[PDB]
Amino acid sequence: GMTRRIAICAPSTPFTREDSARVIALAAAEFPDLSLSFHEQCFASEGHFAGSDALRLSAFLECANDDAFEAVWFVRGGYGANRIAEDALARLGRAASAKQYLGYSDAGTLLAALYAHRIGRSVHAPMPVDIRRPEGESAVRRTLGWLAGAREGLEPTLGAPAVAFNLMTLAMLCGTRLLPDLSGHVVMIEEVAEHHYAVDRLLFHVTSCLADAGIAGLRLGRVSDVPENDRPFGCSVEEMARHWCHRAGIAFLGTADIGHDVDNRIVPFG
Amino acid sequence: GMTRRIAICAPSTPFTREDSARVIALAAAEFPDLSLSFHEQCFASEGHFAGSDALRLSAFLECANDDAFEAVWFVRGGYGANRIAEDALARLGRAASAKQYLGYSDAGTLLAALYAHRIGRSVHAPMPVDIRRPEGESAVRRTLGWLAGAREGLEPTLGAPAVAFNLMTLAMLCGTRLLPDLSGHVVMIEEVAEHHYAVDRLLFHVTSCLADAGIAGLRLGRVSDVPENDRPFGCSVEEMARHWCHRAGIAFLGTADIGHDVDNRIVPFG
Repeated sequence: GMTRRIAICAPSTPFTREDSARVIALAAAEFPDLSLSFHEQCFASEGHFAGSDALRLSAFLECANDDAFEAVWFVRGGYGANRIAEDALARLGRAASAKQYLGYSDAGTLLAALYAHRIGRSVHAPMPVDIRRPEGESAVRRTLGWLAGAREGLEPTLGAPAVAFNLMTLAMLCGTRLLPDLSGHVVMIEEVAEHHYAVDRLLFHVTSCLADAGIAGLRLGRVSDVPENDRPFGCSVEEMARHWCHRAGIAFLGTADIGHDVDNRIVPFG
Repeated sequence: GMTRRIAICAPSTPFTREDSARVIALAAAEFPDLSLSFHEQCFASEGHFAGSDALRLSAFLECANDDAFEAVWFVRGGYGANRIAEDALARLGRAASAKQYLGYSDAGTLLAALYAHRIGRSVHAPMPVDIRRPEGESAVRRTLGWLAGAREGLEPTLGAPAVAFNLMTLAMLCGTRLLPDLSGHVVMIEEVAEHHYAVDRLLFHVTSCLADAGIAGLRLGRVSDVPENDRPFGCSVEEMARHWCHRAGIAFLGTADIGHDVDNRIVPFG
């Protein structure tokens, strides 16, 4: 019976109304104490982005600073949250520390920035856009269950503090003021739609950058939708990760149950 | 009269013998005092790479360490030099410092590494692979002329020390021990075959990483072969560069006559 209100916004790329209706219906049926509020800005489009940087920033702060909501759930995680994150940090109020923030992929930019300042709770979790996947209700109900108080969706190695990032997003965040101090943390990674040489390039960069950071180690989640018409790279993605972790002196801790897929598990930062 | 001997190797991706014959033929007709030697490794093939990491590294060192050559010219610049650059450094002999090293794109990895350690001279310049372009002789002829002693191929703003990098290569090198101290340098960038959102991501990362480096400023070269079927991004590459430079307090100095094209000018590092 205890109710909970969740705000949804589009820090980068846009959603559609019919798909939000689907998410609302699922929650109504399966999590009747949750209440979802999709900000109108979820549905704005200027092409790539869900409105201008000013509009995306504005909608995020409206959600984040409204104490009517216990969570902000990022609707979609295409490129672009880096254009609001720094400005957002300067304008977050007290309400914003009493919230949790949930999503994955580029939205990880916001997860990182909030965690770097200990604002609320940052949580890697499936997003409303996952409703579009085959069996995507399974992903969306994982996050809704989490918001309703269930813990079954936690990534099973959890129980060393953890962060989870999309590999490209982490590479972008390295060397910036948006990355938290990852010393003593397990860093879990996943990737989608990148060539094997691009995954190698990213691993080289991220492992090089984190070599001196004192992390607990790296876990490799799922690397998927790899283009299929390339010449053989010469080794597997796990071989690449182990190779670069060895060179950097970073412990390879094994795998993680995260990815751009409906089985993506929940990882609260820290 | 005086003969100048140039060794050519393939630090990442391979070349073909027919195309190498075309380069030699052009040099024979126009620069009779140049002597080109293509290492056999240029034509090795292990899927993506011009042979194994060990083979590529051995051929690079054979060229660099050989007294018979005044220069090492990188044959092509697809991904992979990062897998030989660090290991090469500890094995470079006395002769390696008496040479020029010339290439662009991924070969910039080696240009960076050698320049970071003041080994010889690093030069951004057209590569033998440019012969495959329409009017490709004009690119290759620029480098040959430079090797023969001409200076007309110099990028027209040169006369502050400069570097020139592929943007993705530079982004990859940020935070790694391979990047030179770029304090007081003009940094020229170019890019090929990246989405507009990808160029934005790279520019955010590079400017964020160089913000505290005290660079003299950035120059924007050509960004080309951009995917045509994306949604409107919302600003031009010049607007992206100016935006991120302003955020980082980096001087936007103007344009540079560099790019993945036959008009690509020569930029000696320093």
